Amino acid sequence: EVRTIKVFTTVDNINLHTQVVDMSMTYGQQFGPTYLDGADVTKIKPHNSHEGKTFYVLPNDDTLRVEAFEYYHTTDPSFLGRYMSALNHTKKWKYPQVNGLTSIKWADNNCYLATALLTLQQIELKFNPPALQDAYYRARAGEAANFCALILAYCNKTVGELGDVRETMSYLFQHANLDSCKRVLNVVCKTCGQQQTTLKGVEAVMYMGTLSYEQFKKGVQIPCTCGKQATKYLVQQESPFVMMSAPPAQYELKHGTFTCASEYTGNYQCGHYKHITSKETLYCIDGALLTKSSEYKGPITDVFYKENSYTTTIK
Ligand SMILES: [Zn+2]
Repeated sequence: EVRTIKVFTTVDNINLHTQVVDMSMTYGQQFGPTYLDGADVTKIKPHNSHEGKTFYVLPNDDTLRVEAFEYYHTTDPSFLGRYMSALNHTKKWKYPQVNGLTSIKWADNNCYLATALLTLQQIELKFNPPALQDAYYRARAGEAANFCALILAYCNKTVGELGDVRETMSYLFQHANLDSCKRVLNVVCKTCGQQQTTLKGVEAVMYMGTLSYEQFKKGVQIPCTCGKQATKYLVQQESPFVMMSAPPAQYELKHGTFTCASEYTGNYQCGHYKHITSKETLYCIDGALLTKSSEYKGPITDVFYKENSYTTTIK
């Protein structure tokens, strides 16, 4: 018009698209929903200080659609808006270093995110979407705002919502390279005989029902269709870690027998997670808080163990 500035739009913050905007019009009148480092500027008109800056927009043509899928590995139409909305909050959280790991100072029911982030830094895992690769690298260095906002977006959780650690890891593992992970199980009924099953990928590293990896190797009792109880035991395992999960229950963690774990106090509606890690002693990381002990007992819901290759001796 009488008057313009130059700005750049983007969906990945790497590839930029030159634009000239009229300063008498809102960004939304010109681009649609528009964001400046997480802040929604759809209803704002351009300012002088905006010249030369980068704005996120939604994918609304073939070029941006391809750029967004290549970077994020999703075509959910609401993804970028949910990422930007979370980022406006996570960029204000604090990310203290606790016993050498990036944690999160408690805010907005984010305890489940803190213990997931602490867990990731203790297990061997590589992400596939460039967005997660780039953000996780930054989080390890201590600037985890983009990583947490992406976790929230991928998991369809909003800031303030209470999440579940097992479900959060399941979403993150879907976006990780676990192709070389393999699990063989055997289920034995005294009436119906035995049945072997093989699992791959995410399903090879996650089990729901018991926290103890040793008990899983000895055998755990599960329902059979004939009405009896059958025994399920681990036959073979190829993976760099395993995750055992169960509904929260009093459980004793022994120094040196596990990598890390999550503890949950509360009920179906509200609660609080803490993280326990086994190093030179047992450390309990609770957001920005840190305590130590030689023994630990509490309502544990997930335990992670190191692994490489295991073969049963059970015949
Ligand atoms: Zn049976």
